[PDB]
Amino acid sequence: GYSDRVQQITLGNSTITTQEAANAVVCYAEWPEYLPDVDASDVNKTSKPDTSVCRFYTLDSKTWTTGSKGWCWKLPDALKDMGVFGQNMFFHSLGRSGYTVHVQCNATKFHSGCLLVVVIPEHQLASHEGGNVSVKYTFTHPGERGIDLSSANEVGGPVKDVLYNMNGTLLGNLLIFPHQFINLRTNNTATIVIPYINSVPIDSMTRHNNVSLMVIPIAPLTVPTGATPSLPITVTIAPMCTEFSGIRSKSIVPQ
Amino acid sequence: GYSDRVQQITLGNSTITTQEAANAVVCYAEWPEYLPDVDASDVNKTSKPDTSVCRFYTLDSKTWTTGSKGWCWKLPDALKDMGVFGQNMFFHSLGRSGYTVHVQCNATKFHSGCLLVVVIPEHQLASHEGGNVSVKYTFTHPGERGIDLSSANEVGGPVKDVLYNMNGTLLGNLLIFPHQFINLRTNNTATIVIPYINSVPIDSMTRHNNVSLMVIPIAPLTVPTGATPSLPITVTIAPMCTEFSGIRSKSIVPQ
Amino acid sequence: TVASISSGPKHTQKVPILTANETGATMPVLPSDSIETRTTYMHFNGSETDVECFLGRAACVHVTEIQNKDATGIDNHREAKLFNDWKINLSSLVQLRKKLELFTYVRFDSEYTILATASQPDSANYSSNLVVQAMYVPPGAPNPKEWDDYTWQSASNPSVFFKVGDTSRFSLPYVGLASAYNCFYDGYSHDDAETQYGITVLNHMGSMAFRIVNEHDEHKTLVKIRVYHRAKHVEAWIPRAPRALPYTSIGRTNYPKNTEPVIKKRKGDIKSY
Amino acid sequence: TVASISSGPKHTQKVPILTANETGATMPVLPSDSIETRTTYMHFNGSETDVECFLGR
Amino acid sequence: INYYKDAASTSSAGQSLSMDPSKFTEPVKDLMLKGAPALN
Amino acid sequence: INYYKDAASTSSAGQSLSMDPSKFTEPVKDLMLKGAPALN
Amino acid sequence: TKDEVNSYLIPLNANRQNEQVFGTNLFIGDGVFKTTLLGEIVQYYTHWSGSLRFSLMYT
Amino acid sequence: PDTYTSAGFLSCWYQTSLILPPETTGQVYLLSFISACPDFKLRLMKDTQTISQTVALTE
Repeated sequence: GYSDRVQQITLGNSTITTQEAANAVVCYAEWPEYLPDVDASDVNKTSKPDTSVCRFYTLDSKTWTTGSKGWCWKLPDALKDMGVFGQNMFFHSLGRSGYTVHVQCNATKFHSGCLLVVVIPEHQLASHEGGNVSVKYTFTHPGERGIDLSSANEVGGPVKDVLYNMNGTLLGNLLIFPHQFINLRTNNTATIVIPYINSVPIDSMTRHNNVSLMVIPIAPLTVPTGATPSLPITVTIAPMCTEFSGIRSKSIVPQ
Repeated sequence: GYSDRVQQITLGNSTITTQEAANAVVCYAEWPEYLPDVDASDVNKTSKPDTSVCRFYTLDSKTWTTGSKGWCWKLPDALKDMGVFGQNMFFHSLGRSGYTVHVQCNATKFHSGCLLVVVIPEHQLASHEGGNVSVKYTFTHPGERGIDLSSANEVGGPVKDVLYNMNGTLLGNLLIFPHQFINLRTNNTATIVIPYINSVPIDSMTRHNNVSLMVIPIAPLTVPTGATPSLPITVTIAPMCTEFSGIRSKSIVPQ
Repeated sequence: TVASISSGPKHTQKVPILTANETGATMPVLPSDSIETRTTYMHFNGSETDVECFLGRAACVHVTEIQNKDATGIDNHREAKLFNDWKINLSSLVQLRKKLELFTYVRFDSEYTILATASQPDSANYSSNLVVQAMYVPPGAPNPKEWDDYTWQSASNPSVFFKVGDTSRFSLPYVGLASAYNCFYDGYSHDDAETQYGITVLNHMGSMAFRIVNEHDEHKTLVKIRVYHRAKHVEAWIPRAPRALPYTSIGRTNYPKNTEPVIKKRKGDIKSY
Repeated sequence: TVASISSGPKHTQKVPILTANETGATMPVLPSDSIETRTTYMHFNGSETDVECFLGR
Repeated sequence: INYYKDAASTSSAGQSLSMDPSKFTEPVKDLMLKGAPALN
Repeated sequence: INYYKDAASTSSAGQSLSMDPSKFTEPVKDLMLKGAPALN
Repeated sequence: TKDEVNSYLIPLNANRQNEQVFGTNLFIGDGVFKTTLLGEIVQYYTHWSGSLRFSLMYT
Repeated sequence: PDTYTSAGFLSCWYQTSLILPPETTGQVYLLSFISACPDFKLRLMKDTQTISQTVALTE
């Protein structure tokens, strides 16, 4: 009586149940694991807070309306302030982590709409100015708020044009990245497990984000007659196999 | 060529060397160890940050002068703000820890003076008011500053009379507690290893301090002629075998 | 190898063509799941689509130019194109760039070919024979200031001398600092509020300085340098969506404003053929 | 080859970090004598620092 | 025959002949069998 | 393959792979053990 | 202001408490490090990795 | 020196304080050394900014 459909994920002191899942994706078919010695470089023993950092943090909720263009969060940024995960983050020189991402959106059998939930490794954004204008730090570190693709261009911020993925590629091809759809008629959640993907064994958690999670409405939300025209979307994310190394004074970052 | 005299303690990412030690005391002849299952009650898996919390924090320095009466720090309070030790502390419901305490005071072969360095398990202080006046919270949670026994009585604070240990017992008998002397002529540091001592397996780190460390001048400081009449005393302390459990929202404590 | 097996009529309870794309999978459906097929063999291996093959041919990565002329009274050799440097890149001419950015991290050895041809746009009695010197200048080395500085001694820095009209060829190991070169980097060099975004040393491949060794003849001679780059021993990770809009800058993802629709509009209906 | 071995807390009478430089020696002290380390391998031979290589171009 | 000492100096590599699209086409956590229902 | 008769004409030598810093880092007459006191 | 034997000497003051003796960044190819043998050799190469040993002898 | 690639800082402070014996006075100095651990790797040789010249030397 197991269905692909019902699932339970327990991680730390927190549990999620979905009764309307559509399997789960594990990026590149690899599950998060700690850093092996053969791959290690820094000689420091690392710190593995385990259950105090590897639990589920639910970010603040978004509201899908007929005019929504899509939202974008960066990792580990989105979690920069969650509990002890965040403290560890500002206090060590280097850290490394994988995540379980669970995006939630329920409706009824009269609604229609379909969101794309995708994880993009190394999502370098484009400046809407063109040329070689850079995208300032603050703009690519929105924190739990994430970036709202239907917000206005700002100065020093990225471009927010959806048919171009914020980088000069077409929305249609985002499907080459680990992703899952939430089609109100099928699905009510999306779950993706992200292994740590980098060109170095461990890195800085503040100067470099290693994935952007993106939720994009593709088939517009259509509510039943005289229904309220909107649904909330909630994102809950859990660091998994986290390791921190090179402890010290506590980083100070712009803004 | 090993002497009782020279020592090195490396704990985490921090190391201490003393070239003029007088052995080291291990309270009640027991070395800190984690909490065994047979002794466990709370069902929660605990978090053991290891090297990020088990390193040496050096508190701010004191100044021994001919008029000094002695100083008193409480644990884990004194460390409530040190790095990730402190964060963990405010963020979990329960925690447990042992410590290595290293008290430092060097002079020259012309100085004289002798400090008592003692650890008192469950040091319940007395109100200087008498009767059944209580000692308010803030007063018994001085933080890294500790309590200065030569400061004035304050209201809601403890009594600071040294011949009575702040509790109705005589200074002379403090020697029944694990302790070590720093006699300028012999010694320049004192080191005590404290195992976790409580009547419960794990407790709250904020509502209850489980040891007071006390440094008390007993033979007054006497400097050579026309020397400056004072010496600094420094206290460095390292949590060891720390475990935190029952993570959540982050305690808010008076003042 | 069979490309298709033989398959006949089906009337089952087992439907391989109905799936749920919401899952993120592309189910491996074949012609034989939905029509009746006959056996056929592949006759093919997919040899020429190997990434080593795809990135393994020489591509022009840079065209520069230097001239041989009397430096007498020139206050700025660099500025007179008496000599010229180039900080190696693979993202300035777009053909090879789009190919590499199909991947996120890439690791390979480089084989460089350098073709140099001379031009004599104004009245010369003859064509002189010039020798070019190409010096590889790693970050931290003294940089040439004049076309005949002590720098050109290049006692510790690899340099090649070849003749204009000829070609020079040598191969450099993978010089990246990390395990792969980042084709993309969503980071900064530090948490500065104004530091540059995206451009990184993670990509840095050295830099190269060119000059003519010859002193000047009576006429002037323009020498134009073309650097070709061939990846050998290629390793590529994490495929990405291909580049759709035009490029504007080395190292940023930025596209031009008021660009044109990249999807061709139908001449007719959705229903049109 | 290991570049660093794993090493944990120390509370000894044996202090490798105190020396007397007046002797003229450079005592071979390592990260693992004064912090807690994890194993890591060298992955490197020192090929390009051979004097034949240094004077050989 | 390599005429040169260093590995970078050798010619192009030879075909992976590796080929396994499943990390890209089927990264699902619970295995899907073609023919069985997608969602049970 | 050497094509030439004289030894000077051969290519570069090959890595010492000798490496022993102790003549430079520890030329002391009585051996010093790390961890033991420097001066006894 | 001119090279002197004195720039090898880090001074110490009697009776100061809590205060700072010296500070430097660790760009081994520049600044204080640059003229040392280590600094001087590092400069013949482009990349370095590894641990450094910094010792202080008291006089 | 490069940012992305930067290595940190090194500082030194009084832990307690220097104390001179009687009949003694003034500043005392520390000598400081640097050498590389056996850990160390250097690669990709290049030319040093530490030496240059304007005309060839002669005897």
